[PDB]
Amino acid sequence: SPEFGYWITCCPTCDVDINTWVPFYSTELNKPAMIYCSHGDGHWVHAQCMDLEERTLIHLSEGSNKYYCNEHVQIAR
Amino acid sequence: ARTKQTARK
Ligand SMILES: [Zn+2]
Ligand SMILES: [Zn+2]
Repeated sequence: SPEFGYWITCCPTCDVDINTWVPFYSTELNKPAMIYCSHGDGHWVHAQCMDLEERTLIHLSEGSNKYYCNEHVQIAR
Repeated sequence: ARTKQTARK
């Protein structure tokens, strides 16, 4: 689906916009980096919108640890 | 965690 899924409004403060986006992380070129939040049935969020530093994002991508976005991170599991 | 656009270039 190449871009479908990338241009969503991932959270109430989402800054990623198909009409304004530019690369931020060293791994980005033409699309925003994203990470899967395991809360409930799960959902995708833009890593930048979560204020995730690059190394944190990369480490998460290189492991099996589940990630929980800022909106759901405090919810009793 | 599953991610997108995190592969080194
Ligand atoms: Zn976002
Ligand atoms: Zn979430």
